[PDB]
Amino acid sequence: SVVLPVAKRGEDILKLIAAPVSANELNSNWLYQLADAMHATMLERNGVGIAAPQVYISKRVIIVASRPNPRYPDAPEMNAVVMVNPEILEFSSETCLGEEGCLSVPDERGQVERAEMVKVKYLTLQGEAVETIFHGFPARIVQHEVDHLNGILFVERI
Amino acid sequence: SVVLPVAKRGEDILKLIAAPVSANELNSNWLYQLADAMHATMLERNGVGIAAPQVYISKRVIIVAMNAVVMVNPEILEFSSETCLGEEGCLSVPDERGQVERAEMVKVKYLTLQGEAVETIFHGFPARIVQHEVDHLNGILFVER
Ligand SMILES: O=C(O)C[C@@H](Cc1ccccc1)[C@H](O)SCc1ccccc1
Ligand SMILES: O=C(O)C[C@@H](Cc1ccccc1)[C@H](O)SCc1ccccc1
Ligand SMILES: [Zn+2]
Ligand SMILES: [Zn+2]
Repeated sequence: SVVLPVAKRGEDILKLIAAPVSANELNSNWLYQLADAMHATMLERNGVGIAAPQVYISKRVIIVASRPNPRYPDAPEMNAVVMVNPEILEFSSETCLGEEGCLSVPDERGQVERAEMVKVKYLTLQGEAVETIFHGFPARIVQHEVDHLNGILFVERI
Repeated sequence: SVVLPVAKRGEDILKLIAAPVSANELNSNWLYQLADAMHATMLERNGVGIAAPQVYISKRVIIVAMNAVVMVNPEILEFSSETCLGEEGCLSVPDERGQVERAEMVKVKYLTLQGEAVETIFHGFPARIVQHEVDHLNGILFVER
């Protein structure tokens, strides 16, 4: 497993709209190795999520994990979910502020208003369609990672 | 092997300075799979070279086709003051063709996929292709020449 270099705020890769993964990439050693290298990168930095743009890959691939911490002690321990072409279908009206950091903004942490719950549809690495509702810290991480795919850093939301 | 979608002129990705490949990535399954997908994409499009930004990867990896050479972190160290005009096309600017003045000889330092430093000189057509692909790593399309 490879740890990849991470783009920092100021780098233009972080401001693009990432390109969808095409059907012929699904269920490929190419997509498995990309997910594996993203996963190894997130763990090396003690992250709970990562988006492909952060490792200079302008593609719609994110990982969402969760672990309990100071700010959310009842946050689940959740192993990496790889989400290909994730789409948030619905944001809850209920909104709560929560502590965020970013691998691309290692200097700063902040309070961000996020939907308490999001309905998300995505493809597995195999190309299987999944629809899940995320709540709480994992909802926040999914919103943060989709923002990365859309060229948005959390500091722009404070 | 995977054929990757190709960025077209107008996409911001083609206008960045691609990031160097890190020592971590050298001799990795990740880097071989990247080179294979780039190679498959080039062949499927009938191309004679490709750069990683063209497949939405902002990394300094190019292929030049002679059997294809993959070059990681290439740098043009030496070139002829003597220029040649050759017809160019681009996978990222479909159905566009133009004469571009290039150095007729280039000496290129690069890493292999295994991560050993190597030097090669290209003349003529492969020299034009190297210069075109290094331009892609620096956010330049051939139309701007
Ligand atoms: O930059 C990233 O995408 C990784 C962030 C994800 C994140 C999103 C929302 C809320 C918190 C984190 C990294 O995990 S930052 C490190 C971190 C870890 C746990 C809690 C807070 C910050
Ligand atoms: O955009 C690319 O990098 C791929 C081009 C490379 C090229 C650079 C300089 C001169 C010619 C080609 C593709 O091979 S374009 C298709 C093509 C093939 C043979 C001759 C001309 C154009
Ligand atoms: Zn982030
Ligand atoms: Zn080109």
